[PDB]
Amino acid sequence: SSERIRYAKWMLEHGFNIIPIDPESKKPVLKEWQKYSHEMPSDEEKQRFLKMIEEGYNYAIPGGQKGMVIMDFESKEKLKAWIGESALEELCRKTLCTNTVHGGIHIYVLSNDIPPHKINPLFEENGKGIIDLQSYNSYVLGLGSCVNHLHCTTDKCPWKEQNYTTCYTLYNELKEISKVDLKSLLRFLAEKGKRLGITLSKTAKEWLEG
Ligand SMILES: [Mn+2]
Ligand SMILES: [Zn+2]
Ligand SMILES: [Zn+2]
Repeated sequence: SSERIRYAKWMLEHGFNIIPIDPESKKPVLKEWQKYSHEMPSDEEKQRFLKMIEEGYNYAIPGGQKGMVIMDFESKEKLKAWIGESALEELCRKTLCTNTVHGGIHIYVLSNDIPPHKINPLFEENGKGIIDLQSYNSYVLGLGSCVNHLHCTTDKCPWKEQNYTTCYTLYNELKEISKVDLKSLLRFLAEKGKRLGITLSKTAKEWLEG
């Protein structure tokens, strides 16, 4: 059928919880969706959630689940120039990467080490963050979800007020979310970025440096 339901079913298939997004509020159908970073949904909530998504609701994936966290980069092209095409391909070869509706890229990973606390932005370029880590108490829109930008009027908006719809798509190939040595990955981003003026944030270094 649609890619939206295929991928929603795919995340479930792999033991990850998803939550439908209300088309109007643009927020999860349930106020306390955070509980899904730690438990499933009953078989009479899952069914309900899948019908809504089939009907056309977008859906989100709570972070933190089974050590799963999403590295949320504001710009794919920026990341390509930062760590290089080879490194980006390598990463999106071992784990799941998706294109966001605003031109960014989500790299999903499994990490024993999850910042016990919220630490963002991880990296900054011009006193402005360029990547956030989505873990417990946050979520990302999943593959197949689409957003019409007609109602976006701020600056975080590339498609400000445009009658234009984009969707979360695969960077390249579908891959199971896999393990990565997170601190090592962040060390890598740091070494690649200092020559480009891309640096670790304050809290970020603190955590990293232990
Ligand atoms: Mn984001
Ligand atoms: Zn938009
Ligand atoms: Zn599989």
